[PDB]
Amino acid sequence: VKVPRNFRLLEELEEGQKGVGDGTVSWGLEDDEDMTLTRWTGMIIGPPRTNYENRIYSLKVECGPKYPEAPPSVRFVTKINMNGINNSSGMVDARSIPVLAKWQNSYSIKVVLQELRRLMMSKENMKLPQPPEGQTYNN
Repeated sequence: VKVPRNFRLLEELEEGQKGVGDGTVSWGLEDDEDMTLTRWTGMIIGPPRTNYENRIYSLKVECGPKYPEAPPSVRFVTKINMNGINNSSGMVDARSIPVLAKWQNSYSIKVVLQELRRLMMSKENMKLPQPPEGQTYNN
């Protein structure tokens, strides 16, 4: 087993339970059963003063075998119009997101979500028209 990886992910799991950060993003395991700690769920409170306000975004984050040496994969479950996000799958294009494009082994799920929230408030995204609330790329 990958001790460094396993250890790091447990640290993140614990930080997600103590609400590290400003409380506007959260994360945890998707099924709390898989001890592989591969599939996580992310959450971002839409930033006030943007067209994302009053909405909560659900995302899926995957931390592969090479994590955290390699970046995790990310995708919105909640439909969103934002630079870097595919309009049919919700998949986040890593090269469109700095922390993913230039990933560093010191980053984390927390950092990815915090960066996504910052980008949400950025001039290029904050006034983008959004689809009807509650929509998801599935179900």
